Amino acid sequence: MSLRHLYIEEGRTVCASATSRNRRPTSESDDVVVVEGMLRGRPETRVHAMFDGFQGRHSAMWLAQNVMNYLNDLRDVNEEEITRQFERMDGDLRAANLPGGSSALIIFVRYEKKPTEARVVGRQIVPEGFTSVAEALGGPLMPVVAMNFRRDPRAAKGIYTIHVASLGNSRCVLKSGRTAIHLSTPHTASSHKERHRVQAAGGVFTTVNGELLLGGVVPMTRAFGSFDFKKGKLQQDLVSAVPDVTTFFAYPGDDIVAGTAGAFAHFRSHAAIAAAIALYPVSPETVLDAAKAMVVNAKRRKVTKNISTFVRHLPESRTRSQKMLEGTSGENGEEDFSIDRTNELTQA
Amino acid sequence: MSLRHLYIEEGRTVCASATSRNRRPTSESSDDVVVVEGMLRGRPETRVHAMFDGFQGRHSAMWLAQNVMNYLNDLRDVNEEEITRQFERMDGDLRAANLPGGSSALIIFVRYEKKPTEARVVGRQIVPEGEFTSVAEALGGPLMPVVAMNFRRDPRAAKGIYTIHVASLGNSRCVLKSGRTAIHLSTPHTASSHKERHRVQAAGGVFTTVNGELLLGGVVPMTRAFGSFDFKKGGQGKLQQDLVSAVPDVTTFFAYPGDDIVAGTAGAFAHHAAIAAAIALYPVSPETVLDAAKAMVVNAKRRKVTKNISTFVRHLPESRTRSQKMLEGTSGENGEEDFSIDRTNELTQA
Amino acid sequence: SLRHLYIEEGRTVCASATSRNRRPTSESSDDVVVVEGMLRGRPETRVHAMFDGFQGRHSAMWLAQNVMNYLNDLRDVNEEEITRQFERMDGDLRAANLPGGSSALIIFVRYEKKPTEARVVGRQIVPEGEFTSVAEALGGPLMPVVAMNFRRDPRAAKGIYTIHVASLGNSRCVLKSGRTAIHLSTPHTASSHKERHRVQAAGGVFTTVNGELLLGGVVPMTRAFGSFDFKKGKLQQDLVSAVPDVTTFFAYPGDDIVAGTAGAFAHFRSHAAIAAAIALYPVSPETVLDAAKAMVVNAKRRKNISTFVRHLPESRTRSQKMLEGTSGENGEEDFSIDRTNELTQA
Amino acid sequence: SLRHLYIEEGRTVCASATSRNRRPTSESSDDVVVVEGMLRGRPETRVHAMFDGFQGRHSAMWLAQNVMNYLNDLRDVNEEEITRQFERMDGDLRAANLPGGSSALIIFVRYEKKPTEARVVGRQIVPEGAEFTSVAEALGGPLMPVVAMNFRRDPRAAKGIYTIHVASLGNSRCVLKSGRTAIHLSTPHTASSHKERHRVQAAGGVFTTVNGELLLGGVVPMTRAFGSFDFKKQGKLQQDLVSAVPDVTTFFAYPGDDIVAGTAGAFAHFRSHAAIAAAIALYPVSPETVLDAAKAMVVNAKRRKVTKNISTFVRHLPESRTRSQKMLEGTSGENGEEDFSIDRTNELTQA
Repeated sequence: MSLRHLYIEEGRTVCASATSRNRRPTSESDDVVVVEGMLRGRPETRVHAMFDGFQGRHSAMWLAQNVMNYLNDLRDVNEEEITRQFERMDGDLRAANLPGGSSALIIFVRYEKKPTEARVVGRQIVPEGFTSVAEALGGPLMPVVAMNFRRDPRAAKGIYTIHVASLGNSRCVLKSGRTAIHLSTPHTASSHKERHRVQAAGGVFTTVNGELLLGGVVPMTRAFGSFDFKKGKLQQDLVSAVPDVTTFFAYPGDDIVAGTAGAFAHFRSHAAIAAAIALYPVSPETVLDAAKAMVVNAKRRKVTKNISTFVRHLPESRTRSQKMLEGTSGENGEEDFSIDRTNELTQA
Repeated sequence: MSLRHLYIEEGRTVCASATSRNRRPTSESSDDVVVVEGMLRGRPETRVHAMFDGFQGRHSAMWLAQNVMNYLNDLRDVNEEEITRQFERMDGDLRAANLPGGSSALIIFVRYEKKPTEARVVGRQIVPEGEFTSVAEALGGPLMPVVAMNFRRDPRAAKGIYTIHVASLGNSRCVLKSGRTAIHLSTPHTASSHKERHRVQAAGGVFTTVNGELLLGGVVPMTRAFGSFDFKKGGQGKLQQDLVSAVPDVTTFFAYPGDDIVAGTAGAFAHHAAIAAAIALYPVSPETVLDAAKAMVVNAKRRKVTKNISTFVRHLPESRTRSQKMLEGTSGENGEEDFSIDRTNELTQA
Repeated sequence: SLRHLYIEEGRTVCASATSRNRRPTSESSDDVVVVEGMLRGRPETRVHAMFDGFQGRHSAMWLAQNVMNYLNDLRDVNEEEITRQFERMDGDLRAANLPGGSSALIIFVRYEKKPTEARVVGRQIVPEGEFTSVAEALGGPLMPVVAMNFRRDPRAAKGIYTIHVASLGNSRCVLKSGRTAIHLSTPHTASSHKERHRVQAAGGVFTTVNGELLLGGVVPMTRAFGSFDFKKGKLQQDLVSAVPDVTTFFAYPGDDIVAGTAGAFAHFRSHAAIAAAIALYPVSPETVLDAAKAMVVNAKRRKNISTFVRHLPESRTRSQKMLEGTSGENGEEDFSIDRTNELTQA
Repeated sequence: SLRHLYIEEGRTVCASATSRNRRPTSESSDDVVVVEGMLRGRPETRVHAMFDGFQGRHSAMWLAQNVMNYLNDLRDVNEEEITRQFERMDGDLRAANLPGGSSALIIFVRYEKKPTEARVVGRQIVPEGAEFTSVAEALGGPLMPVVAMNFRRDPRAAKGIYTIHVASLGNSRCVLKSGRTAIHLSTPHTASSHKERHRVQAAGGVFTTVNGELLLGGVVPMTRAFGSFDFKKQGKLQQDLVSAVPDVTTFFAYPGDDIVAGTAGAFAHFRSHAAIAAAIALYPVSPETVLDAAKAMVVNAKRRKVTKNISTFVRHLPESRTRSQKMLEGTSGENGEEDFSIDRTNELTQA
């Protein structure tokens, strides 16, 4: 419910912006969130990442702790470069020798004052000679349209390109108008594709104390830890660390809402998740309230599996204001710096 | 009274330690700010603690606390001249920002010295090389001889010692608590000093009774401080000498593991044997430091004091530590550090 | 030959006192060598390695001065674990973008004061768990795999030296035993049908270029660090592989290990002639330096040369000694159960 | 001059990387020299040492490779602390059972951007706790007064000064160059020293001529050294005839100044100790002609008659720091260049 204490980490953010590199995380001191990070690369991009770790919170903590040092090595923000760093991160994790176990979600957000066409399916961008996230979950198949933003009115004030890198079950939704849409697909034992990929490589699933586990240990078919299920004695990776990259464009006024599996558990239908996200308000001055709400009523339906939420309202223009607040009742981080108003929240 | 809410800032401290430099001021959000602890690039075994009691506004004070570490990094070494060189620099720039002048300052340099060198000493205070008078003598106390100390032949210095440098400029106080003995670390720059009183008046200054209180120029409740430029060697009255000095009083002292540094704004007092007695009798300890600080604020309010209250307390450990911890909470405004050879704590209440 | 030399002496005495050292030797060219490195916690192990740079030595220098941190992270010194680290070094090489790439040869020598039993074919050990011997791979005859018990075998009385060879490229490693010599590694280039079929099968295409068969008409190796332009970095498959060819052999005291860059073994070119020459070169525990240097001068057979020779001692030790000198640049190690030497062409 | 030299560059980068190092030069033959070293926890403070051994290199060689061990034990760099370590060393050396024989000269050089003040006798810094005499007057020079020097209000070196500590024990010499000026930093421990000859002779020891010149007890070439235990407090010598208590002096130098040192052989043939100062005064106030500077001293001492062995050292106190690192051990004869940050030193030996 209502909050009672807060501090102003503000000064910390001011010095960061000025140096061109920063990474603000928020762990509750199993999941760890990096509310917002900045790459030495592009001053126009902001990374937001989530790490839900199984069996420990050690691998997730490691992940969120070194990620910006790896992403800082991308030479361009695209699928293969993203995927390169991922396998590189997994590799070093195995060298960190920690009790394996962690999913991952990295959201890349870039603002383009003057965007130029690209090939699009609905709101998603097709990069190369493809199936939509929408076609994945139900959703009717559909036609790619050559989209020219140059002459698009809604792109009058620029647009926000979004790269979503997901390995696991953390979810990401784009909210726009009175509609909501998934930006990534869960890598669970639910999906028939993943389930089939695993079993077709010689992987066996088994119900263990109430839920499906790969080899009776991994609660995912795709994740960062569990090297006991990656090659090395297996011939193939049963649990993949290959981040499947997704790209979406967004207009000013839309919002990015993301969270760990916990934040989205207990919804009769995956359709009901979008309907519930498309229902909530979440205005610029209520981003945080929104982030916190998500946790609050996520505990009303009952699951205290870990819970982490994140909200970001996309701005019409830049604000030279700056503000970063941390508060408590679960932990809440608010960041209001130059073209983003964001916040995450996590209960115990 | 009792604490209700508190947040754990451990991540922020873990990161700072890794960077080799940090600041962290406790601010009540009225007139004072506290740099509970900060690191200097280079100085690995040194910590810093500062206190700023704002006069007619929190402006100058907040300015000082915001830049204090920016000047301390330009120290080639922690000296009396080197620190006084920085004071001038700060006071100089404070005027550049021309805010409503007004701020007392109490800065504490503490370094861990495993195997310190010999030094001429007047019971705990260290006499500089190359004309000495001690905080003790000054506060009109029995005057002792300077005696050469050999830490090689001293069992109390077996597990190292902490060297303390204090730069006082104002009425803030710093005491050293060693078992059931307690000692002052500086002289409050007030009209109660016959040394300060002489200086101001000789330079032409005029103290005068205003609203029951005696103020320099009937404005400044101190003979030393940052800002208050109408009495500095500033310009309009083309004063030929600082009536109010920005020249800090720097003193050195050594402590043993187990000792506690006790510090607070002039408001934390309204007793000086009393001050000493009280501190010498308080139950400071590793897992009590925070309480120790809170109690000090409580004790004074209880002692019916209306001025600003800010208290700081650090318990000097025997062995260096490995864990880390930082909490910020409310009942008043508290923040505590638990890193390495450091166990810090501070408090403030409007 | 021999005009001036130092005593990095103390330098090697304390690094030895910490269980971790990594002294390299480079020209003052393109290749660089870690004449000897020690990994933390493996007192009876020693690493030697050399890196041949292709198109600018920036990439090889990286590797030689980073290789140890990586090795210090391997759980056990075996095929899987070693390849494990190659995959990683390759990756961190990318993020530190340098042109070209490098060939690599790493040698791990471990002293077994008390051998046991291992399945071998000649001096080569077959890993516990389809073996193709190096000798057979080079043109030598197929030989039965046979169980060997070092337990009471006299040759192994004073103990044995187990050797792991990680090879990526065309650098060569050989074991000299008396007037005989065998190969511990084998290059994997385009001249290899098998290696060639790997590339083509993955969609890579070789094409002759100015008298030279090049992968994609750019790189000359099929395995090396770098050349990411042909790495999986649409390249959905690695064309140039960083995955090393690892092999194990065992040596008895008295025999020597001899390694060198492609330049060192350039114009003999009869897998057999290279071996004969080495078999024929005399090497006492007092001439390793002469050796290493000789190998470089003998290269004055119309040619970038770098050599490494090491004489495995019968005894447990003698003491500290590390000399560096010039005519060509040389580095010389002498501690515990080790007598090392390295040399390079200016 | 130089025919074959060689870059030890990388070693000094790694060494500077970590906090300490010590680079002795030796060979070509009883003396050893620590061209440069860095006590841990002590930036902008470098060391330079020289060990000239009598009939045997073992006593010198133990010192040159064990001194930085003791030096890192100094709780501060001053007389009391420097003298105490000499004690331990001479003590531990006795247990090494080496063929006694070696003089010593140690130079500590610290730079302070902002010097404060000291009581000074024309360049020499008088220590706190005053009957001060020392170098200049002791070498029979014009008496100069003790002044209260305030570096804070001194024009020269508004960019700092270099504090020099010399721990001399034996017949080696160390001089400070400044412009066209030459100045001694130590007094040799020989029979020529009225004080030394006096101390020894009042202690019971006797000088007597053996094969040419006179030696303490008929064996020692100097009155102070590290070995020669037969003359250290079995006769109940309750007084050290051959002391191992060094003569510690302190001086400051302005940037642009140079420090020059050498074994007794380097300065071997001069009609006077003034002749030496004169000569060294001729030498290039080396901006970076340092290496040749040292070299010349070798050749020249070889130009005058060479008797014992010869070793030289030169350091130039730069106006500014530097990021360029370079170390070159080379052989025209044996020599090594040292260039790093505020440092620029040169080593040299032959025999």
